[PDB]
Amino acid sequence: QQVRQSPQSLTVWEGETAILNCSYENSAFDYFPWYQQFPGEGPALLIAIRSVSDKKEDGRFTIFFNKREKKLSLHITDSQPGDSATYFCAASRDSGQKLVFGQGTILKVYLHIQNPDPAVYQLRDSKSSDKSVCLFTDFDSQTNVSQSKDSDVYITDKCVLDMRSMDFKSNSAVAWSNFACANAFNNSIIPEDTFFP
Amino acid sequence: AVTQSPRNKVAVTGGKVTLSCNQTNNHNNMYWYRQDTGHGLRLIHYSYGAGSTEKGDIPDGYKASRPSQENFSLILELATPSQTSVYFCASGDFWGDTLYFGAGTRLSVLEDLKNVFPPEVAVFEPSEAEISHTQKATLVCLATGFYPDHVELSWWVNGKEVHSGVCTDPQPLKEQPALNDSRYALSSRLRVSATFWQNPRNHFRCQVQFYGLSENDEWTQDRAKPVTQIVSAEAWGR
Repeated sequence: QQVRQSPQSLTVWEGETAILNCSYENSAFDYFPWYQQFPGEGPALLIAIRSVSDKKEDGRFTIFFNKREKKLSLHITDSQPGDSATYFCAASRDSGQKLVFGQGTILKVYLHIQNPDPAVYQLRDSKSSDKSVCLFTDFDSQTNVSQSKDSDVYITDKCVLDMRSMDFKSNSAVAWSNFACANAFNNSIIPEDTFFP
Repeated sequence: AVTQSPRNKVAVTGGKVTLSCNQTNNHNNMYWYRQDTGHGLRLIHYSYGAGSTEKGDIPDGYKASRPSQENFSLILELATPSQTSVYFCASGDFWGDTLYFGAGTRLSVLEDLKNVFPPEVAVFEPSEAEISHTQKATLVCLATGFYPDHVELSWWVNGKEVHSGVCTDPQPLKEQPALNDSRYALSSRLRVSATFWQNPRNHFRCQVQFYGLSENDEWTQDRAKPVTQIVSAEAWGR
């Protein structure tokens, strides 16, 4: 296809410089915009360079352009959690009017957990106490919660929440079935100091 | 501004589907893109002004119309499951450096329509151990057995919608990952202080906004109609 991007997904720790790559084939593109898309929204123009220039800086966001190698690059300095979005490299022959997009790069910026306290709690249903769920929480962002090694058992991906009344962020993942919570997250790695009440 | 309509739509195969997009920006150029995984954004049709349209990179299956400067319509006269996607409209000026997109349109072109289901919602109460260890209370909402994945989940504490202390999954998971005919599941987490949960006056409800059939769609099934609806589950402090 016309505009290629890499990688398909990129994960970075907060404060780190994230680098997104893009390459095109047509030599008649006179303008290269980068569009940012947050979940649930439409894409919005982030930063853009035209073929006559070799670079452009705009507060943490920088485009490097190599007209010879047909290569483009987006540099995001001290990446922040709010920078987690999908990034599209785009090309235009009409100064930004008729865009061909890349496949897009998905960027995830990991939070540093102040005081990790990994524990697996279990929660009963408010309506029918015969149902329950397992909750992995207060773990550091470094760990990976891989999916189930079977059906009948489901495991959500991790997510971070922010109690703004305090000053506190925490990761969390949920499992359910029909089992026990002790063997719920076996397929993933858990810190040996994980609390099992 | 750029508004699209509808924002969500369920269609049977062979049905006619029109997606309209109206623009305030007084721009001459208007566009209709679609977004799919591993393809990014792809141009379907565009327009340089009223009364004129042009074919994009993937025009096959679609027809467009620019009857007004403000309006640009994408027409699916014979809907096919291949046209299941998220459609974005956009407007731009002459040789403009930016394109102004709409919020998007979630379109599901089904065949049978008998696979459409609203979600069942359950809220699960904070564990005593968590409240006794970390001094905080995590409520977990769980929406299951719904199709298509056109939903919006939110938390409501004491009649007011909250965002702080909330995290939902980035995307629903498949209950039976084998079938693409499968229905989905979605979870969310609300986290508050142990004192707050201990308050019997406070009540918390997880609300999912399911987007399904319109009422003037033909329903031949026994079960209740899978229309667009709010499904809730609530828990009271103990």
